[PDB]
Amino acid sequence: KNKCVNFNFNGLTGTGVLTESNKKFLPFQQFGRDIADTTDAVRDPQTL
Amino acid sequence: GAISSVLNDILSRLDPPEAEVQIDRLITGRLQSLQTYVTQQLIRAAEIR
Amino acid sequence: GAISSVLNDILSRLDPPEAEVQIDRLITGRLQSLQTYVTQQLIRAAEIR
Amino acid sequence: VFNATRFASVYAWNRKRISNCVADYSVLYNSASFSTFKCYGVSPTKLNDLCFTNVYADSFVIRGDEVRQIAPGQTGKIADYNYKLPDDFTGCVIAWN
Amino acid sequence: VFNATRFASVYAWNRKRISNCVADYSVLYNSASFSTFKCYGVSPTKLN
Ligand SMILES: *[C@@H]1O[C@H](CO)[C@@H](O)[C@H](O)[C@H]1NC(C)=O
Ligand SMILES: *[C@@H]1O[C@H](CO)[C@@H](O)[C@H](O)[C@H]1NC(C)=O
Repeated sequence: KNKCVNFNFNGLTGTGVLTESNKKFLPFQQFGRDIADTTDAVRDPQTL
Repeated sequence: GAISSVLNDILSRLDPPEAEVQIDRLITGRLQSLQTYVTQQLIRAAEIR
Repeated sequence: GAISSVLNDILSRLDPPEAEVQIDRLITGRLQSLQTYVTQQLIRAAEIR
Repeated sequence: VFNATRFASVYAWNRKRISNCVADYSVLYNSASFSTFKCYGVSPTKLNDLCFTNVYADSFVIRGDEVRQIAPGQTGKIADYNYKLPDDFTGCVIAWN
Repeated sequence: VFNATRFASVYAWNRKRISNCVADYSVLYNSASFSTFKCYGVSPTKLN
């Protein structure tokens, strides 16, 4: 966390700094998107 | 016109020779997206000036 | 660059996946024509303003 | 799915769901089986790097000369009538003798 | 045209002019004849 990494999370390839988000996702909600529609946040498939 | 907007998605799906065809569509569209912005900004700057 | 400039001609000849390739040639040329028009109109209006 | 003894006919085709498992497609190239393998939508080599959510393999049997007429947008006595593929469909073509 | 007994050689090829008639191309899909059938210029199903 808190470091720039090139990551692939549940078949989603991206590069960014991973930080713990205070937003509350619904159980089905996984991949979040910003105004630009680029991925804002994801959910760890191993330990949710 | 490309399959997907994400570059990391196209690079993860199509062949390197195949991805260059669809990436060519995004860049050309993003150039026109940037050219349209710069063109307006150059024109809006003349309005501000 | 398309086989014809009529949409009804391309849709009635090539496949729907094949027509999108030729329709991409029309719209790209029609966007560049419309963006150039809007570019001039913004510049011509600056002369009028 | 691939190695099954007798597939369902192309007239009535069985839909085999693939979910909650680990799909390694390098096994296809490890031992020689499939004669004709081509992926229109993705890369055969990147199938292991990037993975897919819901995999549905439709098995059937068709005449040999129609392997070239089965593809998105292609036509034929099968594609136009019995079993058709979407024009925007992304997938792979798997065939063997 | 299609089911003619003997075509001309490719050296001197026959030019068959088809006009003033009704062409139903669904017959080609009715009985299997052509081994390789593809249309580069237009769609084969849109021929009718
Ligand atoms: C495995 O996955 C499950 C469910 O996502 C998770 O609860 C568990 O912590 C993961 N790790 C192990 C070793 O089970
Ligand atoms: C199918 O399974 C049999 C029995 O395990 C094996 O002998 C054969 O090599 C397999 N063939 C293919 C195409 O995987």
